[PDB]
Amino acid sequence: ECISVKGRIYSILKQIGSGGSSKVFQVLNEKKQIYAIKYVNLEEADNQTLDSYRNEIAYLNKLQQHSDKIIRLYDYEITDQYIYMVMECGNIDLNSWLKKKKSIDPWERKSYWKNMLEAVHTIHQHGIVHSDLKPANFLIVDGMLKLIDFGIANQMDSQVGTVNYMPPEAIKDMSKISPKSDVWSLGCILYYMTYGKTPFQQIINQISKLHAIIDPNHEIEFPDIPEKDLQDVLKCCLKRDPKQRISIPELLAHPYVQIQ
Repeated sequence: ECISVKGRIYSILKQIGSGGSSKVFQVLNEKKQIYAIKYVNLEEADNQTLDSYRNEIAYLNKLQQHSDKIIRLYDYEITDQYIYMVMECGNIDLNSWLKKKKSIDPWERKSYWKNMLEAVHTIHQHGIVHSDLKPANFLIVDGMLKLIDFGIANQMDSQVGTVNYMPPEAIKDMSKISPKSDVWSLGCILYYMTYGKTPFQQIINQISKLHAIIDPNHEIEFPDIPEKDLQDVLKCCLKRDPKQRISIPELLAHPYVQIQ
C-alpha cells in the first residue's frame, strides 16, 4: 500500500528486502522523488540492542556532514515499537554488482577504492572501527560507492556469514582489533576486484580458512599485473601483522590512489 514517516506520505514502489524483520523499500514522496525507507520492528528488542541502534542512527546522522560517501539519512521517526528511516536510495549494493560483473574496468576499480577508503577514513576519524566489512556494506549511488552501515547494530535466510574477509588479529585475539583490522578487510575487497577471488576463497573449510588466515607460512599469491601500484597496495593491506600493515591515511597518499 503506502507509508507515512514524519510528516509525511510515501508510495511504496518495491521492497528491496526483508532484513528481517527489518524491511527496506523503494519509496516515492509527494514530489515523486525516490528514497529508500528502512522499517525496523522494536517490539522485541532489549536494552543494549536498542541502544546499539540508537548509536548507529546517532553516528549516521552526525557523520552525514563530514563526507558524501556516507549514505544520506534524510529523516527518521522512531517510537517504542518501531523505527522508520528515510534514506538515500542507491542502484545496487557492491556485492551483487560484482557477482554480475565478469571483470571490472581498471579505472572504475581505482574510483571505487577511493570512495571506499574515504568513507572508512571518516568513521575512523570519529573513533569507529567497523570490523566487519564486505562488499555488501557499500551501495552504488549515482555511479559512486557509499558506506551504508557502521556495523554497530550487531544483533537481530540461509547461513551466509563469510569469514573470507576476517583479519588475523580477530582470530589470534581469543585488545588488537583496531582500524588496521579494517584495512585488512578493505584489502580483501580490492583483491577480489583485482584478481577475482578473495585471498583464501579457494579454501572451503572455514576452520582451515582461519588457520590459513593467521599462519605466516601461508603466503598469499600476488600474480603480476599491469598495475604494479595496485599490486603494492594489495601487498600492504594484507600484511598479517597490524604494525607492519599500512594505514588509511598512508593509503590516501599512495601512488595507486593519487597518480592516474
